[PDB]
Amino acid sequence: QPEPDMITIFIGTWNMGNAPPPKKITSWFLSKGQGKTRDDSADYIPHDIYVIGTQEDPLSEKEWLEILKHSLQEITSVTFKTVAIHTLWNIRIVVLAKPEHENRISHICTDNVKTGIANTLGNKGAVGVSFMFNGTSLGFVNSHLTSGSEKKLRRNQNYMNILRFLALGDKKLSPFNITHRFTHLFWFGDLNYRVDLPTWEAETIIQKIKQQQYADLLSHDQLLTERREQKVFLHFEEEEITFAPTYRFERLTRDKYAYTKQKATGMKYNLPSWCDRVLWKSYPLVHVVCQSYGSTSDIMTSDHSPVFATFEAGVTSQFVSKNGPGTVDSQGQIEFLRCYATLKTKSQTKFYLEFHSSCLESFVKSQEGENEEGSEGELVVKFGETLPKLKPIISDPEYLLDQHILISIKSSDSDESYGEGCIALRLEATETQLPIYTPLTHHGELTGHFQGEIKLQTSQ
Ligand SMILES: COc1ccc(Br)cc1CNC(C)=O
Repeated sequence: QPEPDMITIFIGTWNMGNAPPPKKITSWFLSKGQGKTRDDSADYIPHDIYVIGTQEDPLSEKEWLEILKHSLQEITSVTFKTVAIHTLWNIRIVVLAKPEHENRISHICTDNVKTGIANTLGNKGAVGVSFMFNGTSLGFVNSHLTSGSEKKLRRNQNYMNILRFLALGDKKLSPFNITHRFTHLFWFGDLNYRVDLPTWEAETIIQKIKQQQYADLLSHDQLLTERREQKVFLHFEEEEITFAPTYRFERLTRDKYAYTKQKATGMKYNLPSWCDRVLWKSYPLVHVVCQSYGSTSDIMTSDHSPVFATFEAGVTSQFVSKNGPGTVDSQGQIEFLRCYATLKTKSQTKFYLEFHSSCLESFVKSQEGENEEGSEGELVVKFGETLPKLKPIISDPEYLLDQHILISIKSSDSDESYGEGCIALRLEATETQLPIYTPLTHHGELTGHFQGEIKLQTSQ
């Protein structure tokens, strides 16, 4: 029975509006409704992994597991195994997998982050799950961010708190937050970004939605504008939105947007918005293709419509050679030549690099680089040809060309990371000096760049 080199992943996000679901929710798991939908011919084909994020979920974990498992069994005739479930208040994540994957899955982690302080601590935050699927690390974040059209900055703050403090994945990757720990990271939920148009335009917006003309609304979507200005979700992807705004509907129909201010809304307008979103970030040159992104039309118990996204995702096998794991393979080496870090920092410490990768027995610390002044004010840290030669556990190019090296640049004075990035080993050539590049981030914000050349030796 061969190990897969691809799997499909279903991501669901649904703000349930503290109401039980209707008896049938299969349209959600089938990616049927509005937007980029799944072909009817695929309906019986199970996804490998289903990840369900809910917000304002009134159900017990047991109640929801029973509905989800029975839904998937009805669709697929497959009884799914529960990988993980984690709830913070009314924010929940469920991970289900086909039974054939039970022994491919390991290192399961769950965590949550509560956002805000005093007033603003009590119902918003995020839950997450990570695990290994054979040689591939998968991370999943369901976040319910701050509501309200005039709080996009708070939402951006909530995002940074979640990515700093959510403790998922390999704890040995100590300089790296969740935006660097996974082959594939899926971040979804009620992110609560709004269409930023005047309140007086509510009926105009509704008109536009009825005509399925979203262009003039998407050009005011706060998540798209904030992402374009690098204020939030830097280096994440989102599929094009081709479905109607998923909020705020009158319950028990989809015919009406309920946008007017009410005591129940704290006298706030809720203009139709794409509150409910799925984004991802995968390591460079790893296969990931969005195959659906849309909303259901027939699940009407909430003032939100469910959102689905599906993905093809490249995975690798758990590789064993004569040598590694448990030793190095002297026929492999990774050389970093003529490298330099360009940092935005104004500080004047020396810096060193750490190289982290599952292709190494353990992380490698470099010598300190040489600081120079860049022409436009910047710090340039030169490493020359001084960088340690990295000794991979396995030299087989079928393994090594699929790997990645995480890089942290750290202050010698404080040992704190000033920037984190990732370099793919999926090179055009071996035994050949080739350009490499990564942006560097810290707390998910751009702090600089790392570039130079690499020379990869494999056994072939
Ligand atoms: C090692 O642990 C697991 C491996 C595979 C699957 Br599938 C699920 C688990 C644990 N999850 C639960 C609910 O026991």
